[PDB]
Amino acid sequence: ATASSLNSVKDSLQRGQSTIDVALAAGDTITDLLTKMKEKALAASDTSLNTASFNALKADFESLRDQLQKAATNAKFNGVSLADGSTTKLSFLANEDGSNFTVTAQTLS
Amino acid sequence: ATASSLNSVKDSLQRGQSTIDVALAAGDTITDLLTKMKEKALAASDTSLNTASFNALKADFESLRDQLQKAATNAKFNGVSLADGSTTKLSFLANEDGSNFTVTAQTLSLTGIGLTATSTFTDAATAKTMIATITTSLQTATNKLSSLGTSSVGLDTHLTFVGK
Amino acid sequence: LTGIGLTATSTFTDAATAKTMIATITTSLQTATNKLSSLGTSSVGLDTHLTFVGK
Amino acid sequence: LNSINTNPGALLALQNLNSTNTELAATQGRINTGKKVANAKDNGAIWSMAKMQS
Amino acid sequence: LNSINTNPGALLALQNLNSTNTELAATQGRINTGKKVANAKDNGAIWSMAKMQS
Amino acid sequence: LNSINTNPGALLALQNLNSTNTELAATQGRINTGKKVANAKDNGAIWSMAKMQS
Amino acid sequence: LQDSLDAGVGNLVDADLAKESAKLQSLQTKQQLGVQALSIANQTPQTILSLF
Amino acid sequence: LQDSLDAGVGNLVDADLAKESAKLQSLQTKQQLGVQALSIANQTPQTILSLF
Amino acid sequence: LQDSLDAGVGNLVDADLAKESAKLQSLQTKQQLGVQALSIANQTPQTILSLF
Repeated sequence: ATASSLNSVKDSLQRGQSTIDVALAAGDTITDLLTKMKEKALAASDTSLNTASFNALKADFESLRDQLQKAATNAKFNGVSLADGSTTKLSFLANEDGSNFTVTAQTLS
Repeated sequence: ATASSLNSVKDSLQRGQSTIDVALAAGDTITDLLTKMKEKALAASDTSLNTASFNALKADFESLRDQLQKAATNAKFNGVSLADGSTTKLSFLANEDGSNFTVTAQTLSLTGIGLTATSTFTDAATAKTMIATITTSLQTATNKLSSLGTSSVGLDTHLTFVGK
Repeated sequence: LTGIGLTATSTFTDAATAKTMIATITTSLQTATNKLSSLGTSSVGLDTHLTFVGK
Repeated sequence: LNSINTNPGALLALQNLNSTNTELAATQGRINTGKKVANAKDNGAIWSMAKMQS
Repeated sequence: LNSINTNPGALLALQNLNSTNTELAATQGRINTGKKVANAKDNGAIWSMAKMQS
Repeated sequence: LNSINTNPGALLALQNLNSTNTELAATQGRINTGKKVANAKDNGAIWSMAKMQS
Repeated sequence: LQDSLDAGVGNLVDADLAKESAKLQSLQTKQQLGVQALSIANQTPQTILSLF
Repeated sequence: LQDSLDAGVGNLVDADLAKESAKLQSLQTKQQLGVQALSIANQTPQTILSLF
Repeated sequence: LQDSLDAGVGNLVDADLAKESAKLQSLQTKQQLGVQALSIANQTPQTILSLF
């Protein structure tokens, strides 16, 4: 019965790995949007720009911010997520007795 | 079923980026059209010109604005457009539950860049006033194309994430 | 279809009607799948009872 | 792992090949145009600045 | 060392080529002008003394 | 010697290829710079000497 | 002033092709390496056939 | 404009052959395993003759 | 400075592929050896039929 019960722990660990892969796929985009937002704000700090260039940099900054919030909202795997902030943690099976392998959520919103 | 449903999201995303490509290809011509009209207004600002050159530059401006309105109205793909102003926006699929990826339409027609179909210049002072409004139309047109390009890059990023 | 939540004339006639129909088709697939799971459990119980009757 | 139906590893290699392919596409675009900001998709703000200056 | 993503040696060779190109540009500029102090960027103090004497 | 887990000979050949690549990089630097003492890493004493000379 | 404006537009948009050629050759190598890796990943499942 | 329409029809229609090669090879391996499984299923009855 | 930072990133993450080629060939050999060892371990029990 123990050897048969272990299959659920195996399936739960594989499910958690797939969820973390989804969260990493969303973070790969969030990091790039943050880098381009740093680029836009850093170029916007320059005082030699005319007003139209500053307005264009501000528009690009706000557009990347909205896209970052979108990419943060799209990160979930079958209704659960470790990046959108919907939950503090998921408790994954670790042994047949019901012990859990906790994985703390990392909000990317 | 949730995995098989994503192919519709992907092909809708591809149709959306194709419409963005068509609108950008039309805007590439509309910008040069606005630039040449700016040069014609600056050339018509002279008080030293004889009347004949003034009517000549005015005829170039007429043909130029007519070509701009035509290139703006020809920008459409699969019966829909983001440059002619026929619709405020178009949505494309972004998730299997029916969530949309909104892409605001950015009108490039004459009325959408602050120009009227009748707008011209009759004397030197009217061309001198026309200079600034043509510059403002070029500025707003470039801002609209910049927004369209940022929406296109976001569309591509969402397509890659949907594939993952 | 009557047990799946669908009518014989069920159909979307508009884009918003299709968007509303998406959740209906999802709920129908879910209830049909639960019904098939119940059938499979009943069949496994039938096989178990047959083996016990043979014993 | 030992699945006759699906293998994750070929899918991962396919994503990596698609990534290097899109990088080669950006390379071919910068080569055949000669500009790092050829159009609004590359960077809209600097493109608008360059258009106004042009 | 045996990386396929980045090669430092090409970067160093390109830096050396840019330095050679800059020296050649300065040489052609002071050839076409005929002056080793053609402007205030060349040397502002000598340019100031020369302009006042002129 | 007869091992699937590791092979020393491939490691030695890679070391020799790396030495050849380093020599080729040093030759590229001497060719594109035109100087056998182009920087302080090349030889610090003669480099500082030529620096004060220049 | 027109020459300075054109020089500034060129500083804004123009790419450094001398940097770019090395990137081209390295991506051309990485492409073949990716094709080979995908081919090996395709070859992997068939080894299970020997057990039957 | 015609170039853009041709590219868009290509996006709507064209397949990604690099995934089709993997689909093909895995399906061949499954076909051979299924033929062997069919042979085993055909050989399952054979034990009945040993009973007599 | 940008060239130095890019060279530092390349030193920090890039793989040394020349070792990876030998590693790849050795693992391709080990995989076939493992399938053969698994097949032998599979066939080993069946000898019990000879005593009956």
